[PDB]
Amino acid sequence: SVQAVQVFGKKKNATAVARCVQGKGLIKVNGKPLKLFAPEILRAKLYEPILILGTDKFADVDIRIRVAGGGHTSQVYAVRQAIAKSIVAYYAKYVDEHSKNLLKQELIQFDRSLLVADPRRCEPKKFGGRGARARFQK
Amino acid sequence: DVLPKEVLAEVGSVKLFNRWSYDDIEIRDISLTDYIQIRAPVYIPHSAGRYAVKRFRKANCPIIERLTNSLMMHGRNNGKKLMAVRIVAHAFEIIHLMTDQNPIQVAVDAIVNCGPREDSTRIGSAGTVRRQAVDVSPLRRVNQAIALLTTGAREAAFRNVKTIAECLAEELINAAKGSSNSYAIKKKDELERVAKSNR
Amino acid sequence: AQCESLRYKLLNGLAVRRACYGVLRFIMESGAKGCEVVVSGKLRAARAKSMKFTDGFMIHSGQPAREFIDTATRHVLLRQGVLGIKVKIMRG
Amino acid sequence: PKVHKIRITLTSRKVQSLEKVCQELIERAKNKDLRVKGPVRMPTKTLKITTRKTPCGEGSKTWDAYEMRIHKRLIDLTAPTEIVKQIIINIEAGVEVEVTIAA
Amino acid sequence: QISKKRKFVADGVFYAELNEFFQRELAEEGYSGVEVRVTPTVTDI
Amino acid sequence: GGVTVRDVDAHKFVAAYAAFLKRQGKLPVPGWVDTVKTGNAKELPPQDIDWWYIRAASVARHVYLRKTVGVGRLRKVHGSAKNRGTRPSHHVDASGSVDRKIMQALEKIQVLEKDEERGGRRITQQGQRDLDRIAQTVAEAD
Amino acid sequence: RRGGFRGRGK
Amino acid sequence: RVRTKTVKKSAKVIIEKYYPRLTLDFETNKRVCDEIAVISSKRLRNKIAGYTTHLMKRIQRGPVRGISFK
Amino acid sequence: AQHSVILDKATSDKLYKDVQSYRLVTVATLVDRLKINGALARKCLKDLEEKGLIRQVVGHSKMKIYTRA
Amino acid sequence: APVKFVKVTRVLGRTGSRGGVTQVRVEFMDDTTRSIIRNVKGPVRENDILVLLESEREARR
RNA sequence: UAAUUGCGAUAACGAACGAGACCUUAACCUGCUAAAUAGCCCGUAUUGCCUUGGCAGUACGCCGGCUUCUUAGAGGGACUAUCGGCUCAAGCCGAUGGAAGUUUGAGGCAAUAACAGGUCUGUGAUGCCCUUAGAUGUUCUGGGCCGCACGCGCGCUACACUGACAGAGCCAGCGAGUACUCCCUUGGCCGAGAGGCCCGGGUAAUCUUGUUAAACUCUGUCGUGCUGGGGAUAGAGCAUUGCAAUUAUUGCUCUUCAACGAGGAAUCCCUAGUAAGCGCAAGUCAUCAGCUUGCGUUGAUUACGUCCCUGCCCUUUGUACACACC
Ligand SMILES: [Mg+2]
Ligand SMILES: [Mg+2]
Ligand SMILES: [Mg+2]
Ligand SMILES: [Mg+2]
Ligand SMILES: [Mg+2]
Ligand SMILES: [Mg+2]
Ligand SMILES: [Mg+2]
Repeated sequence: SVQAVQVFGKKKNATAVARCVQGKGLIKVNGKPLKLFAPEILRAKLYEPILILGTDKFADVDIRIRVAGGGHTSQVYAVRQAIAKSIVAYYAKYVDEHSKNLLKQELIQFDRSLLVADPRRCEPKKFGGRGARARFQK
Repeated sequence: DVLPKEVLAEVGSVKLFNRWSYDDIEIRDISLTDYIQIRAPVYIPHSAGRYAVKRFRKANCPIIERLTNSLMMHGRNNGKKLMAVRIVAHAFEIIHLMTDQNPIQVAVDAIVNCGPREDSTRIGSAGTVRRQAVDVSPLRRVNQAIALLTTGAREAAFRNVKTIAECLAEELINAAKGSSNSYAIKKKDELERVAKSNR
Repeated sequence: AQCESLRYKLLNGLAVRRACYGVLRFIMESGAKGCEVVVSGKLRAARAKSMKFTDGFMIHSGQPAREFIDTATRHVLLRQGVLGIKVKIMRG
Repeated sequence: PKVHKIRITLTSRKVQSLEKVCQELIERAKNKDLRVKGPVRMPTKTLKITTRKTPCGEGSKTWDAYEMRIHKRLIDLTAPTEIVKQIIINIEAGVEVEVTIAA
Repeated sequence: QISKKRKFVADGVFYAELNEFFQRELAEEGYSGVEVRVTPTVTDI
Repeated sequence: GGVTVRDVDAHKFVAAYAAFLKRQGKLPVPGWVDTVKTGNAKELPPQDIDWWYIRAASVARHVYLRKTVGVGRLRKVHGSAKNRGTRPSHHVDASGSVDRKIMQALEKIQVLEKDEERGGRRITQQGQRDLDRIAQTVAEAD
Repeated sequence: RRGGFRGRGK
Repeated sequence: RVRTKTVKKSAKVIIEKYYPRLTLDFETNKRVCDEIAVISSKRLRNKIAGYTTHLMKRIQRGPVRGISFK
Repeated sequence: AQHSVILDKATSDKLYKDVQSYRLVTVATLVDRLKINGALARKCLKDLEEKGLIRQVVGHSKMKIYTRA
Repeated sequence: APVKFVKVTRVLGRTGSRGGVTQVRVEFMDDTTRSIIRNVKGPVRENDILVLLESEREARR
């Protein structure tokens, strides 16, 4: 039937759920186009998974993503992490892996973080983060 | 369509920074390689790396973000990489216009020339100093060179009509050659001179 | 139950050591692997002191101290003052 | 015999008894040929209280935080009103039950 | 008609009241803990 | 091809719709301009003269993106920090009358209507057609 | 100016 | 990574009591231990199986002082 | 220390015969060597940009820099 | 000054009152036979290269 | 080896505490069990653009399907599974599957013997003494605990262009809420502002709440002048809370516009989601946070050492010290 795959990406507190449906080469983010949803200087941090791979490999793929929670850079890190898994899951499931293996190896040699998440959270303590109160005379 | 027309010019060629290339790297000396990492190009400096877990993880790391990190100090400028990345990129744009060479072409020679080769060590002598005048490792040399350039820019731009956008830019071109009128050289010559005296 | 039995032994005239020892013996026949009684206060002197009686195994560290250990404490009034008692028993 | 779409709410402090309560209720209900809806998983309610450990204020200043966890575990059924009376029998201590006809 | 969250403290204080009263009254009779089972319109101790 | 609201940058679009609304030049003003504080947290009035028109237009942009919104929501959306002096800053909301009347006047222009069935104000059929027409007027203007 | 007491010698 | 006596006593007794039916593979030791032992913790179950499979590596290559499997 | 907020012919004449040789022209440069106020310098940037002698490299709301054509 | 380049071949513990100074065995990387002993302030790996202005001075131990 | 943690030699053998073991939590499980106070897809109805099949949207289904996201249970795997370079052994470092192997991270609990340490002002826990009807008991009115030539501590806003001001863009989490009297509060109207009036929802994954917070980003004004940085001090006017606001409880409007250019001898804290910057929730509360306990956004320079100062542990050694180098 219809060709589709579902992926999700996570960050510290930013969740980015993605729907990959066989389409015609259309990319839209959070409703907004790719021109808008990012800070102005970090919009570059969105195009690398596309430019490193080539636009010719996005012939019949459509992606719709909803992201929430966290901060601006958490959201952009969630979407950049979600795109790699969406494309590799669609190619692995629906087409020959001759593309998939070269996509995966070339992308991970450029950056390993596309497939694995970075675990970092905060630690509670009874004086603040890691520093205590001032002491009188040592 | 899906890509901007600006980046479409460079996407056909090999991957590089949009404004400037990473080819034609300096041939000037040795013993400073293997600690400056340029084999993997990066578009924007900003990156959430894992370089602060082991000892020498910072040796394999792009230089540009390290400069951005050292550029932000003195309490107020904590966490503002959005501001820092634009300022550093503009500084490379400013330095590009005074010299046809690549901004990284000038920047690498700037770092490689402003690194001290000797330093004085503190050995206790019951109130006196037995300064042995030890040498400096290359990694500490580049680490301190970055600090000198950043504190020089911050001190110069402090309480001055100039702005940090070109205030940072002017040291890189000044330090590219042996001008001797920069803050980094002011600290550098004093350190070798005191080591020379205290040998 | 032993805590009130010790209470009864202390209200009527009787040596504190003998009453506590009787408690220690009374624990053992039931099948407890260990027991411990702590008595504090003025041991016939102006200065106060404390005594400990212990038998069998003992745990101090883990969270099993909250459930595997049964503990109790009571206050007893005397003609001249107050004496404190603490009893712990571990049941297998 | 008119169906009323019953719903019963549960609350307790401990967690193990409620799970086997629902485990026995679902089997007690399926065999009578009643349309049963699954045991949805309600969020756990965590509550915290902070107070000073020391009772006098002398020495260093240190605090301790007590906490408490609650589970709800809602379940619903479609059946007449009289049938659920004999289906909610044999409950043990601790677990309280509240019935809502939801007519 | 009160919320469950406030109810769970009232029944805990109710259990504490039973324990404290039994310490102050039945200490001679070998008191060792109690347990309360609540049922609609009737309760057991 | 066809374009919509999503196809244009919000910052440049709002300037374009303010220029478009200049040409009609008919929105009632109760004289509140140049005297209101526009917000407790704020301290200076806006320099630009058509701040009332860019603000009324911006209110219509956000109501275009939300399904039901009221004065309280616009009250706290436009709030910011206030310098209370030597105390640390906090978050307080903007002025209420300016934001209430700037969108109360927007009803009679046939841009958005009441939502009394559940509350608030929503966008109307022919009201959206104006922003839709200006979407094509700006999109291919590039 | 001059302090005594505690541990000092010679 | 230093193991206390509790694991040590169990490892010697299991190794000497049941030598031949079990081999150098760790996967087998994990599922074998609980039928022939009463252990209240999964992590300790991993602890005993993990060391016992390392010990059989030295049993296969020569003898160890203090162990005499049947 | 104080600069001039108005531009007279005595300052006008330096511009149209000197701006052909500067590599960079900025607000800092004008307040530095032209001895003019910063607001007047920013005006000097904007009136002179439209006559068609200098080209934009990068534009921003806080600082702007211009070079030769 | 005829500044020369030298490379480190082995590190032998950390000396000094505060561990700032390090003791290494270096190789002249121009005459592979020659080898002397120097002191270094920063972290050192094998095959690292250092720049030496003067070699005649030798350090303790 | 983080450890009296072990390998082993042995006039010692076998045992009991502590560490560990243990418990909660962050991690992870494209399986099993399920889910309209949780979601997704599917089918429709259906607004606008472009017709186009299309795109941005909105509504319905209550056995249309799913659970992939989400939740919560049971058991999985974490044990280094496997592997490299050392060693007979105890043990340490790295890689691949894996998010991880630094004990994955951080906590709770945590030995014998002790201090003339703190508390009779927490307790209807308590000895002795004292006043007990001209009361040290209880209670009502008013004031005080905040009173100011001065030295000291824990903190907040600042000494500006790496800045201020004005418009626009726009991203969280932990929590809290209705009585025998109104508790968080949506929507509508009036009101510069603080506030006032009128319907309505929520004993709460349903409503407040998507808590669309701050930081931050774009476009403009100001231009190094203690100035548009900084807001101490004081006058006038308008409001809510409480029985009662003066030595104003607090808030709002206009005006007044101090000191303060990175701070002497000295001195505190800290190893990755860490320091610092910034805000939010809860507590005490009719109202007031510059306080504490937690929660989240953005997130760094240098080291992965040693016992030099100031301290801790084991052995040998010296003593005229045992209230023990005060
Ligand atoms: Mg904390
Ligand atoms: Mg133990
Ligand atoms: Mg201890
Ligand atoms: Mg009194
Ligand atoms: Mg002033
Ligand atoms: Mg408060
Ligand atoms: Mg002697």
